[PDB]
Amino acid sequence: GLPWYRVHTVLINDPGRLIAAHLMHTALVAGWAGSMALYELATFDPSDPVLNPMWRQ
Amino acid sequence: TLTYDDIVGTGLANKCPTLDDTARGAYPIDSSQTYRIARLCLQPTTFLVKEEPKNKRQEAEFVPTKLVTRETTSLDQIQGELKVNSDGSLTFVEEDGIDFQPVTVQMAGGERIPLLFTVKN
Ligand code: CLA
Ligand code: CLA
Ligand code: CLA
Ligand code: CLA
Ligand code: CLA
Ligand SMILES: CCCCCCCCCCCCCCCC(=O)OC[C@H](COP(=O)(O)OC[C@@H](O)CO)OC(=O)CCCCCCCCCCCCCCC
Ligand SMILES: CCCCCCCS[C@@H]1O[C@H](CO)[C@@H](O)[C@H](O)[C@H]1O
Repeated sequence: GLPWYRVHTVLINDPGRLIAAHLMHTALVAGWAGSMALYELATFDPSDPVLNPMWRQ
Repeated sequence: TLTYDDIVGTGLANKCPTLDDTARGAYPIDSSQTYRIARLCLQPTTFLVKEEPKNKRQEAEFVPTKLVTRETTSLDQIQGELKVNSDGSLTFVEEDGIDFQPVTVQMAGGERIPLLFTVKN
């Protein structure tokens, strides 16, 4: 069988499933962006742009 | 002029009576006579709250807030004596009325500030 480090090679000859895998990847990345923003908003203190700006937090 | 059923649910019941643009006259005070305020109404249109900076060296500002307790804010049906003093100044002395309203406003960022909006005594 395919060794573990080669499992994704089943997509080489399969354009449709490659698009599917790419779509899943894109979904994970956009989901991360959304999650990260929400986590940041849950933690961010907006009360002092002078001495406690975003980059200190 | 207007009845309860004309007014109910509109928001007008939280508003004070207004006067015409033409009402710019003068009401004479006779120092021989005693006076009263038969009705005093107060309708808040803005609630501002002073910012409390960590840097107690900057000049702190009063900032706009968002009202969350709806049209429940006005003081009304307030009465008391209107004394005429020696120097001809008038002194209103609040005696009774709907002279307080609990009010909650919200700062930018969501912090709620309850207050007893009042003119008691
Ligand atoms: C666009 C980027 C990209 C894409 C689409 C691919 C795609 C592919 N790679 Mg290449 N490769 C890349 C970049 C990429 N690679 C980089 C940056 C390196 C150096 C690190 C390599 C080094 C490399 C080697 C040595 C091999 C491949 C192989 C393969 C093929 C099979 C992969 C597989 O089944 O893994 C299966 C993987 C797993 C089951 C688990 C991997 C777990 C990793 C190590 C840790 C977790 C990572 C985490 C989940 C993702 C983090 C995201 C990150 C970008 C921030 C496939 C064509 C194989 C091949 O050529 O087959 C014939 C192969 O031997 N790649
Ligand atoms: C972008 C991510 C991505 C995508 C689109 C694919 C897509 C594909 N994979 Mg690959 N894989 C991935 C990442 C991905 N994989 C990673 C990170 C690993 C190492 C675990 C693998 C290991 C792997 C194997 C062994 C196989 C595939 C296979 C396949 C195919 C069928 C689906 C499958 O069997 O998945 C299996 C993989 C998973 C179900 C991913 C594991 C889920 C991990 C643990 C993340 C858990 C998410 C969770 C919600 C977060 C945890 C939070 C934590 C803080 C508690 C398809 C082409 C199959 C294939 O066709 O072989 C020929 C197959 O046998 N993958
Ligand atoms: C007018 C024709 C056209 C258009 C507009 C595109 C556009 C795109 N292609 Mg390409 N492609 C084309 C022709 C076209 N292609 C042809 C003729 C082939 C040979 C079959 C390919 C082969 C190909 C492959 C193998 C892949 C792409 C991928 C992509 C996407 C990469 C960027 C992305 O995912 O952003 C992020 C997405 C968005 C911001 C959302 C965009 C909104 C979409 C377009 C609306 C979806 C509804 C629509 C009616 C259905 C799909 C339309 C389709 C023509 C793209 C992008 C949407 C990649 C992809 O799909 O990755 C996920 C990919 O793997 N294309
Ligand atoms: C330009 C930006 C970019 C590029 C080129 C890639 C490219 C890739 N991504 Mg994606 N990713 C990105 C941004 C990007 N990512 C962002 C912003 C997020 C949100 C955080 C993700 C989330 C994400 C997930 C969840 C997964 C990928 C995976 C993949 C791989 C899929 C192809 C494959 O089979 O590789 C085969 C694998 C390799 C060639 C190994 C990659 C080696 C990386 C670069 C270093 C890993 C470091 C270390 C060993 C492990 C980390 C420690 C651990 C505790 C997490 C490929 C390397 C999938 C994957 O790796 O499947 C196996 C996968 O599951 N990505
Ligand atoms: C649908 C449209 C769309 C829009 C309007 C946005 C908007 C935004 N995103 Mg989101 N995102 C989207 C889709 C979108 N995204 C998709 C489909 C994914 C999954 C891949 C993501 C994943 C994502 C992540 C992980 C992040 C964002 C972030 C952001 C913000 C900053 C953008 C930035 O810095 O870009 C930077 C973009 C570039 C520098 C473009 C690079 C272009 C390269 C160089 C092109 C190279 C190839 C090209 C073909 C070369 C030829 C060019 C030719 C003209 C000559 C912004 C609010 C950030 C954020 O703030 O999250 C909350 C952030 O971290 N997005
Ligand atoms: C964010 C989500 C994250 C997802 C989690 C991802 C999980 C994937 C983890 C990958 C684990 C890979 C391990 C494969 C391990 C493995 O299968 O090895 C053996 C393997 C042999 O492959 P073959 O081609 O012979 O095929 C046999 C097949 O059955 C394998 O599938 O070779 C490799 O994979 C190359 C990598 C070398 C690695 C060898 C290092 C071992 C040395 C020991 C190091 C410690 C000693 C140090 C002392 C100083
Ligand atoms: C999917 C996004 C929906 C989540 C929206 C959350 C409301 S918005 C949220 O409100 C808080 C209190 O006012 C603020 O402290 C915080 O900065 C703000 O992000």
